Amino acid sequence: GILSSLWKKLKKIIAK
Repeated sequence: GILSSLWKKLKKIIAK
């Protein structure tokens, strides 16, 4: 669960 927020944070860098 909480890890998914961290994952979407690294995804945020990819997503411009």
